[PDB]
Amino acid sequence: LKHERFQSLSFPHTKEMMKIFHKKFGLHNFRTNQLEAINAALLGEDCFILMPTGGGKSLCYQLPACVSPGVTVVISPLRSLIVDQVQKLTSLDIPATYLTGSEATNIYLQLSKKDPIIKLLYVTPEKICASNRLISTLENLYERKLLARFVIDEAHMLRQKFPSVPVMALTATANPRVQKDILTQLKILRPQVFSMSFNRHNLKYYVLPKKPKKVAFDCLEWIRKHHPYDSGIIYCLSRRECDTMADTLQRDGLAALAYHAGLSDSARDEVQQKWINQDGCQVICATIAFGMGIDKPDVRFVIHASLPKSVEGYYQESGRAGRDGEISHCLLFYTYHDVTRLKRLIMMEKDGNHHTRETHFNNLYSMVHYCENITECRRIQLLAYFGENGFNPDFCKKHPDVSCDNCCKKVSQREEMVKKCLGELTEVCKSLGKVFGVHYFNIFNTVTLKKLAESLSSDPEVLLQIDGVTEDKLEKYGAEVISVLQKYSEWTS
Ligand SMILES: Nc1ncnc2c1ncn2[C@@H]1O[C@H](COP(=O)(O)OP(=O)(O)O)[C@@H](O)[C@H]1O
Ligand SMILES: [Ca+2]
Ligand SMILES: [Ca+2]
Ligand SMILES: [Mg+2]
Ligand SMILES: [Mg+2]
Ligand SMILES: [Zn+2]
Repeated sequence: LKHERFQSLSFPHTKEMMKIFHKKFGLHNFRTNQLEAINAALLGEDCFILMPTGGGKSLCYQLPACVSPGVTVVISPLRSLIVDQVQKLTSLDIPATYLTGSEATNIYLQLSKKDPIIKLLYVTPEKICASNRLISTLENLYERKLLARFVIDEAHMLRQKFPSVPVMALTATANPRVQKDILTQLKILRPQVFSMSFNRHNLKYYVLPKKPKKVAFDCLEWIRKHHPYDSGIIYCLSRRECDTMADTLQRDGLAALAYHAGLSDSARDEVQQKWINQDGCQVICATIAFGMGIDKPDVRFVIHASLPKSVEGYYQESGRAGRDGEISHCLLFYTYHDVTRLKRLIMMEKDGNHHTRETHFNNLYSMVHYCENITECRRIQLLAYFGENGFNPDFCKKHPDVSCDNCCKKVSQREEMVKKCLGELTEVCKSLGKVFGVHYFNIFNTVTLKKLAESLSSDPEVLLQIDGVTEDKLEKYGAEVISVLQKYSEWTS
């Protein structure tokens, strides 16, 4: 009943909320739970949002941040999230900045002005639990009624100084024990809880037989056939496996780079920037901690070249594929020889007891159960592991384009022009990204670029009807994008 009122478009804030949604974000339709969480936030409620990767958590706090006077402070332990969101917001001409760790002094000075201007201020938990200058800046905003909200983006002491400021916590963790632990911490606030299925609608799950001395050649062949020009990740069990996987792909002309703790800080920074920008690196061959630290929205494939340690690890590692919502593939190469490799690592782990080993073995038991279960829908298997009941077993049958492997068991001239145009528009976004200091997908994302190419239009009134196209973006990037589209005028209709 409280949640049905959160579906209303008749609040005092609705007109401004919808104006900013359409004109500043360039959007047209809300996704599951977005309108409800946004309305609860603008009504002053504390919120807890449980939403999988790709669901659209960012808009849940960024759109209320734009509507409200003053500053929304966003706490996040993920540096990749902070950099991505500040680039995204800056590209949209939404004032935003971060404090993670002289440049801080300029931010504190701007926040103290009559008009702080900054709408979203991103900070790390370490920065907000140590910087006394940040605390007094927040005190100054609070006294002028310009401290709008505290957000924790990926929620996996401060309420005493600012008790009237609402809190919004968001998480993509499917672990129900972690979800309940976060809710326990927020319980005194009596937050509105918005939950939904953790099913990743756009991911295709596969489990393939692994040849222990030939998996690199199978990766190379699959990538050339399905995603020759798209980014991907190959997760490996060890640093040496990363290096041999990258070596093998490099010897065959595929731009692959190993990404792990063995690299120097200089080499890590170079591999990260080449892969994020599609600049001389198509695939990163990574250990789990390293692959989970980079936030690219258009990862078209995640391949697990060896067995993951747990289903929770598998879901969260494969799950970062396709944050843009476009179809992506999640291939797990399975051999029981990798179970033995993992058991040896478990037995040799330093400071390990029968309990830590038992925990690791129990995690391995469930991962192998998924690999050996060749009948039940893989979407159902993943959600059953996390205790999510009520998932439609017919999902893969209803959407065969994203069917898991267990449920599985012509080009026109105008479309050729659409593909050529899309290629030129992506190249334009890469050159614009260098000029504006953002990654190409923060000039225009995958879906916006795909729809711009499909239109083949150079009319701003048509282009402004596409999701993600905004008047502020056409003022900054429009001459370049429209110059490309103009060349396709014979094919528009
Ligand atoms: N209502 C919407 N309509 C269209 N695109 C949207 C909408 N909400 C979010 N998006 C886009 O979907 C993508 C994924 O959103 P994001 O906030 O990164 O998801 P999450 O943080 O939940 O993984 C982004 O490119 C974002 O701009
Ligand atoms: Ca958004
Ligand atoms: Ca289920
Ligand atoms: Mg996010
Ligand atoms: Mg409350
Ligand atoms: Zn299925």
